[PDB]
Amino acid sequence: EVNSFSGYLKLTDNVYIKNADIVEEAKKVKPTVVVNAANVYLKHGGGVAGALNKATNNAMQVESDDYIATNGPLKVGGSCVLSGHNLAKHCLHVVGPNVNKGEDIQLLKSAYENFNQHEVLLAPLLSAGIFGADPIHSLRVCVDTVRTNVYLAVFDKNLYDKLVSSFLE
Ligand SMILES: CNC(=O)c1cccc(-c2cc3c(N[C@H](c4ccc5c(c4)S(=O)(=O)CCC5)C(C)C)ncnc3[nH]2)c1
Repeated sequence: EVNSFSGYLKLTDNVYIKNADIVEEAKKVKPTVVVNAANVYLKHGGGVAGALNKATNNAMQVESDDYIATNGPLKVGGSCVLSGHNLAKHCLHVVGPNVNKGEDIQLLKSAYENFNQHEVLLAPLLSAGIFGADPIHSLRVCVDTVRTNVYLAVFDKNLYDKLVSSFLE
């Protein structure tokens, strides 16, 4: 079966959310697109990006280095489409701003706008965790910006509960 997402909670007509590890979701669903929470040189050194790359046994990193060699780095707020390897048909590498490193939070809207080029996506909550954005704010930007069908996997039950309670106020 195609894009067989299970156990999500529908927030809006096109945004769904689950307490889950995006890696485990990608292995089980094999979505058309999985979003990586990338940086501009596509160096998948830790967190979500490191986990997705490890699940490909480093194939994603080798492919990413080849892309950067030919094309140069991405911009903050930008994206590129590469192979999804064993995780998906395609991986959409999206660079959200890292506000812990001084990048402008306004670029989070630009980052989510990249999702609109794909009908269905499995994605993490952009710029959350160690990128330093307020995760409640990131969910609001996602809801207001994404118009295609997005399935958010958030790997922390405490944060999941806080996000759902915020959405339902
Ligand atoms: C097999 N699994 C692993 O090897 C593994 C190991 C180690 C980690 C994971 C893993 C983490 C994680 C996740 N974290 C969220 C999150 C969202 C966005 C960003 C980050 C973190 S960041 O990496 O800190 C910076 C980039 C933006 C947290 C809860 C807010 N959300 C979904 N799926 C996840 N998976 C799997």
